[PDB]
Amino acid sequence: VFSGDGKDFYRLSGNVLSYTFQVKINNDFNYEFYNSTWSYVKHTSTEHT
Amino acid sequence: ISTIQPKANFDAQQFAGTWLLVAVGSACRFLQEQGHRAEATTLHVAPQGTAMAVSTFRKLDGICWQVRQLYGDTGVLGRFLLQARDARGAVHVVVAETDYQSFAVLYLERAGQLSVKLYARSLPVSDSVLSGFEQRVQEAHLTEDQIFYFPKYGFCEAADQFHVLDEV
Repeated sequence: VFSGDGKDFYRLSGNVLSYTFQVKINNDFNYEFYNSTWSYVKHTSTEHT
Repeated sequence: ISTIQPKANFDAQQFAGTWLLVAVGSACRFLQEQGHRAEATTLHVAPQGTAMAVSTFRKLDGICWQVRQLYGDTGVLGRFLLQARDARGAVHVVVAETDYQSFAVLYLERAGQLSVKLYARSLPVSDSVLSGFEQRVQEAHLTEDQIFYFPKYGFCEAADQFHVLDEV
């Protein structure tokens, strides 16, 4: 067989029913992101004369 | 076996700098059986005498490399011996057809076998130059199928220290 990948000829045994040289590449990506931020202020005063 | 004439009044002070490899004419079984996954390749040249001072730049498996060499001259202008730096011994080396503006053709020989190389000084090459090089391949007594054509892209220069061979 001539492999269309790695670009070479190869020999096969009578033990293998089929050696194919198809290519498939299947990719799945998941990227998930969070960010959060807070700020707070309180003040009081109580006064006399 | 017979020897071609070198470039008459050649000058390494004027033939200098980069030369991008287009192709190589050789009978060698390595390029017939191993030759797949070939590498982007270029010559680089400077004056030091009648002898050329030289580097080859090349990628190896995606890492860039440099082959430093001195083309020690035969006593004939444009003919050199490759300084026999390893147990393979000498290589006879020649510059045979060129214009320093656009193209160079070199002959290289060892163990009675001729081989030839085509370079252009920039990315493109003229079909007239390529046709002339095939006549130099046929003058090396090789077929156009013994021409192997190298990567027309991804060339390298200025590799790091541990990727220069220091062969001299």
